[PDB]
Amino acid sequence: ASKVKQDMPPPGGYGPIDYKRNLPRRGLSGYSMFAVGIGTLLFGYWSMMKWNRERRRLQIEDFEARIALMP
Amino acid sequence: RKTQPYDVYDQVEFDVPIGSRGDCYDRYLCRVEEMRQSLRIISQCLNKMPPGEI
Repeated sequence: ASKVKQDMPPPGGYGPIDYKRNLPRRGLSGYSMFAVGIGTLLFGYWSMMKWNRERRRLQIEDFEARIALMP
Repeated sequence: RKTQPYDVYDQVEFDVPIGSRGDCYDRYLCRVEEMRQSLRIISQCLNKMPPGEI
């Protein structure tokens, strides 16, 4: 006596279902990456230049200590 | 499903992925796009389910 009941889609329809490819760009330019790399290299070069010059001075100092102690 | 449709395949819209190099990579791409088209067909089937006997 009751209404026919069955598994049916809701009145209207269903919400849209996405299927298309979605790969966002999500990246920097090539120039920016290359510039960051070159700047990092230059900073490291300058720091290591100072450090190695100081190390050469220290090495000369201890070599002179040896020279003084040798006789 | 397009040239010789069966059941209600002539009542749903989808695209057929086509390759061009005939290699493994193109077949991979075709299978992925076929998954997407199957999702599209599933949406159409979900919205078009009729009542009646089984």
